[PDB]
Amino acid sequence: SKTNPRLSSLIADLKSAARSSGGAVWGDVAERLEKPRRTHAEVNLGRIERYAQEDETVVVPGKVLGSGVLQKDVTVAAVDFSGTAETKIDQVGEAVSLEQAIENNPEGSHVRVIR
Amino acid sequence: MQATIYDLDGNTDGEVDLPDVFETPVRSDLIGKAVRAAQANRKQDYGSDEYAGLRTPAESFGSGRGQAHVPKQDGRARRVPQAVKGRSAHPPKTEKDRSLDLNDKERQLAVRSALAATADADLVADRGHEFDRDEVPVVVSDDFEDLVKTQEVVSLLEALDVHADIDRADETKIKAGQGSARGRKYRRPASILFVTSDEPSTAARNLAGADVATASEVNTEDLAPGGAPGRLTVFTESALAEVAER
Amino acid sequence: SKQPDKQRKSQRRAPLHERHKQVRATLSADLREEYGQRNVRVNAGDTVEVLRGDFAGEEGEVINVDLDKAVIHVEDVTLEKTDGEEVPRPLDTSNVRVTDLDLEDEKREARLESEDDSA
Amino acid sequence: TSKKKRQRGSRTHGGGSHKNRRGAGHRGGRGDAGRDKHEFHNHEPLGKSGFKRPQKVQEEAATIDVREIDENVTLLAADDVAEFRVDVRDVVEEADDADYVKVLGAGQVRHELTLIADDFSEGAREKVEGAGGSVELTDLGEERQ
RNA sequence: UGUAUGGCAAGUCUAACCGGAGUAUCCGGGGAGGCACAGGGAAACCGACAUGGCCGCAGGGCUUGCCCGAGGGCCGCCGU
RNA sequence: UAUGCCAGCUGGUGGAUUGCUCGGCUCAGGCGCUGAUGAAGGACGUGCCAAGCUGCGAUAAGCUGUGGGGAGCCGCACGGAGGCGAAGAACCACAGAUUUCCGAAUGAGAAUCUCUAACAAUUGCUUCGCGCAAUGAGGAACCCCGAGAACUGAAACAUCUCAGUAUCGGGAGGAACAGAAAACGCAACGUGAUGUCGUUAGUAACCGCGAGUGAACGCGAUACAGCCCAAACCGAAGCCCUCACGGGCAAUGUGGUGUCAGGGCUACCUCUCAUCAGCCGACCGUCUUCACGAAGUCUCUUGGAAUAGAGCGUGAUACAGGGUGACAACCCCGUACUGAAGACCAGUACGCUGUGCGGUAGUGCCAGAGUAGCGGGGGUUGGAUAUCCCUCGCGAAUAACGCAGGCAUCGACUGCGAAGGCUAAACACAACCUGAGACCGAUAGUGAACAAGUAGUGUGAACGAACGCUGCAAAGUACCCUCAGAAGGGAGGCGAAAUAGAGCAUGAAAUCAGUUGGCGAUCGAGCGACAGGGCAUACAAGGUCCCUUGACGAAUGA
Ligand SMILES: [Cl-]
Ligand SMILES: [Cl-]
Ligand SMILES: [Cl-]
Ligand SMILES: [Mg+2]
Ligand SMILES: [Mg+2]
Ligand SMILES: [Mg+2]
Ligand SMILES: [Mg+2]
Ligand SMILES: [Mg+2]
Ligand SMILES: [Mg+2]
Ligand SMILES: [Mg+2]
Ligand SMILES: [Mg+2]
Ligand SMILES: [Mg+2]
Ligand SMILES: [Mg+2]
Ligand SMILES: [Mg+2]
Ligand SMILES: [Mg+2]
Ligand code: NA
Ligand code: NA
Ligand code: NA
Ligand code: NA
Ligand code: NA
Ligand code: NA
Ligand code: NA
Ligand code: NA
Ligand code: NA
Ligand code: NA
Ligand code: NA
Ligand code: NA
Ligand code: NA
Ligand code: NA
Ligand code: NA
Ligand code: NA
Ligand code: NA
Ligand code: NA
Ligand SMILES: [Sr+2]
Ligand SMILES: [Sr+2]
Ligand SMILES: [Sr+2]
Ligand SMILES: [Sr+2]
Ligand SMILES: [Sr+2]
Ligand SMILES: [Sr+2]
Ligand SMILES: [Sr+2]
Ligand SMILES: [Sr+2]
Ligand SMILES: [Sr+2]
Ligand SMILES: [Sr+2]
Ligand SMILES: [Sr+2]
Ligand SMILES: [Sr+2]
Ligand SMILES: [Sr+2]
Ligand SMILES: [Sr+2]
Ligand SMILES: [Sr+2]
Ligand SMILES: [Sr+2]
Ligand SMILES: [Sr+2]
Repeated sequence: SKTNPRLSSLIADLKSAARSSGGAVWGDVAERLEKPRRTHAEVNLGRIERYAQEDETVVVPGKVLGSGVLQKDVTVAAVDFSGTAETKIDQVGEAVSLEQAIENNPEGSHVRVIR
Repeated sequence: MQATIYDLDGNTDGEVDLPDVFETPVRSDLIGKAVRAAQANRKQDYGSDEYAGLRTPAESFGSGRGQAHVPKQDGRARRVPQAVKGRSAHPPKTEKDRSLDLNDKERQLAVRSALAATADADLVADRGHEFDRDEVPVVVSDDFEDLVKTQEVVSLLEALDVHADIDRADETKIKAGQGSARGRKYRRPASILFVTSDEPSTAARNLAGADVATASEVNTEDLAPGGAPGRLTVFTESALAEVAER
Repeated sequence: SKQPDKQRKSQRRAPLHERHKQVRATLSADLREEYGQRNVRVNAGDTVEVLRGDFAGEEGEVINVDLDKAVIHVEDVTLEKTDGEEVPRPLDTSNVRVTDLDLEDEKREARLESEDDSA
Repeated sequence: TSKKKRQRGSRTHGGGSHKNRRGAGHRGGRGDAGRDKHEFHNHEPLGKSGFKRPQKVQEEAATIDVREIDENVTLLAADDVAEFRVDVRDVVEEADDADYVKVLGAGQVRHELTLIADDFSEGAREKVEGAGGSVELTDLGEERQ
């Protein structure tokens, strides 16, 4: 069982949205977060640049890291970003927390899951 | 945000910006991990004599006299763990590493998180402290560092409606168990932490349950005694500022 | 030492001259003011008032002071044996207060009056 | 509660028959005993293989792929900005305690680069030149011959 | 060598030790060195896919069977 | 119902349990040699009465001085008799006196005694006389030099491993050892005495190439320090003893010079602040010890006793810890603050005296031999051709020479001068002092909280226990009756309590006496589980249960 109270809440919130609203990703992300940390996503920028597209929120069920180049003007949602990841993302787009994405888009629409 | 400074009389005297660290998300689990480390690291190595119970030429007679094969010397059993006066099978060992490591980033984060927990009146009250106030931590001017009498710090605290916490810690508990026989007969509640900048308040230190510290080295323990976040604290104008880059 | 065993040990094994401090009693208000001291080593001439035992409230002259056992015999503070003979009931000086001093000793009176030292 | 903590009362503590956990026989010998007999399985075969050159006659090169350089050109603002020009020797970490700096050619080169290093692979050149770049071999690099 | 939790992340951690101090705790400093960031070959020596194709789970999209499809699967190709 | 079964009750027995800690265990800081000026250890003595322990030594639990200390005292150990102390005792610090016998044990011998002036024995100096000196033995481990197993591991076993371990011989110090390159060899335009710590690294290397074994250079730190001879050239210019006189040593060389920034010699420039010898001589810090040191012992209630409850009040640079009739910052010792002394740092650092650093040119004047090196045989090591060492044999050069750089030879290149010597600091241990603890808490923890290395066992080497707790205060039980009675018993006295009465807090189980309930001398044995009856039951902590009838009414079902 998780020990971080924040991660614990984030999951509770991801669920509350998946159930209340029509979002099916939030519950999908919640299920992956409840799983062991070793299975969580560690994604560098080179992968977001390859499979993401504009006007489609990138959802990472884990943490985003700073290796590689990101040129696309995309919105990335994650549990956490490395200091460099957040920096590189904001230069050409917008790094957002999962907690924010759930509020702005409780229906979890137009979103691409990346790992 | 902003913190209201108070003169030695208990009246407002302007206000400064509460540093960003006090906005650090409270992480009790990390704070608890840090305090467990600090506490474990000051524990002393111990263990029974490596030769206790082995100082005997005792020997087993073996089969033949209707007795168990237990080593004996002068008719009395010895050495073995099951024998009275025998060795301890698996006793405490001096060689044992009783310390705990903690990544600097993890510990530095616990300090900041603990610092932040100070700026939450509900947390502070949840932790157990007694006081009638809204703004917290209690910010005071640098002239506090020039106080000499403890009795004077009392008046200032009564003026700040924060002295009730000292009445809380003014009750020594006589612990249950043999710790008593080792000099640990008493214990008391942790009250107010006074963070200064130049030197720890000699004037406030004797106050019941009080702990004095300095901005450059105030740690997770004094910030959150026992690993419990949100301690009723009082910073100094300069301490409050110096604590921002920790 | 903060350790209890060592504390008790040093008190129970202190040499004779160090045992003097084990037979000290608090001074009355007038005496504290007169000599600038809170307490003093009870002497066999001093008058004392019992503040704590079953004899609390009683006044009397100190008949004896034992440094070895660190206790004192105060006049009339006694117990009746089975044969009827009244014998002294030793008292801890911390349960007693000095009301009058015996200043026949030039040295004692000197220490009491000097500001830099105590008695 | 841990596994160890639940053992009191089990008698055997998970060892099976109480005749099991005795000495080294239960292990088939001490340490690597029987590595060529009863416990030969999953052991590297017996034998000598090859030779080693003396430690002080061995050369250790500090290497970097073009991909690493190319991906940090903008971030490398503290270096030359020609029509970029970078002396690899100043980029590679642990370049001092190495005999020479070699640029390897893994990945892409999306910029025009002028790289200076002690050595280059065939791939490193082809990629750098084929992207409107050039490769300048150091004086130390004048070993190739 | 696994696993669970936590920190940081193309990096990560300091060791001895040094300064401070509330003096075995603790705050700051210390990256020596380790592991990771390329591999193959006894050695000499050489040196790689920031993605080219197909399938497709979860998820998303649409005008509700049709699209996009991370991960995964099958191939290509690349270094030695 | 006899003998008896089960449970309980009263009282025993026993000593668990709970509480308590004068002892342990472990960590940390400091400090660290003793002895022929007879140690350490042991024996025997020594007190008014004295068996044990402690102390002391025929001046015998002590004698003297100075300082502190203080009205008390005469050790552990609270008795009786007595004595000492204001002529300042006790007690504490420093210094001194005394200090039996054996003991390295030294005049000779001996189970602690004896026989007739003694450094015994071995040495150095020497007035050649024991005249002046040295050695010996001890110490908790640490340290240095030698000798050197086996069980064991390899699933057998021989090389290997255990291990240069255990153990043995010799020896020093407060630390030892090492140490100013015939070094290193990230090969360099580089580093620069030595230990040690971290790392390099389980890397290189070894190995029935099995199991296993296992560095270094370097790097980051700690602490830093560098010098003296032999000889060349001088040639008595010298040293030791003695107050002196005088004696001894010394041409087989004392003394000057000099030591790879080579030096000497010759000729020169300039200069010294290097080095070496010697004088003076700490601050600070640290460990320990000491002085001083704030504030309630106020009310009521309970109690045998307030440190408790409630009420009122105070200090705090002091709310560490202890004591005190129950939980105490303010009753007593202490604690914070400030100050003092001793010890260690250290005869060190700084300062001073003296000396004189250095450079150019010329000069084949000097520069450590069974050595460097080779071979035979062994040990040792990671050392492999390339570790270190022993043994037998052989055996060089002379700086224009020589050694090293992990196979040999020759050449080049780079480094460096062996076969003479000294050297502070940083590091090990824990006897000794002090401090500390998520350690144990009397079958634990030391073998040892107690008479503990005690009692006791063994010819001896050696082996080796168990035993902690009256009470606030001894108030430790007067008087009387009984009795063979200082026993025991009865009655009685003390105390909150004697079921606190002496191995005396608490007082479990096994178990014993008496006794209550149930069963019981015609009856069958895993001792019970589940049902249901008899009999038994003070309160409390459980309050339900029975019968008529009625409602509901599954499967089943007349
Ligand atoms: Cl990735
Ligand atoms: Cl190799
Ligand atoms: Cl070097
Ligand atoms: Mg034991
Ligand atoms: Mg208990
Ligand atoms: Mg006075
Ligand atoms: Mg003799
Ligand atoms: Mg074997
Ligand atoms: Mg084999
Ligand atoms: Mg070996
Ligand atoms: Mg080497
Ligand atoms: Mg000379
Ligand atoms: Mg060997
Ligand atoms: Mg014992
Ligand atoms: Mg009893
Ligand atoms: Na023994
Ligand atoms: Na038996
Ligand atoms: Na340890
Ligand atoms: Na078993
Ligand atoms: Na280097
Ligand atoms: Na590094
Ligand atoms: Na010492
Ligand atoms: Na005696
Ligand atoms: Na003596
Ligand atoms: Na002699
Ligand atoms: Na002679
Ligand atoms: Na075997
Ligand atoms: Na065998
Ligand atoms: Na072998
Ligand atoms: Na008292
Ligand atoms: Na030989
Ligand atoms: Na060399
Ligand atoms: Na006992
Ligand atoms: Sr037999
Ligand atoms: Sr005494
Ligand atoms: Sr006594
Ligand atoms: Sr098992
Ligand atoms: Sr065994
Ligand atoms: Sr085989
Ligand atoms: Sr490095
Ligand atoms: Sr770090
Ligand atoms: Sr793929
Ligand atoms: Sr040096
Ligand atoms: Sr020489
Ligand atoms: Sr060679
Ligand atoms: Sr016992
Ligand atoms: Sr025998
Ligand atoms: Sr009676
Ligand atoms: Sr019958
Ligand atoms: Sr029916």
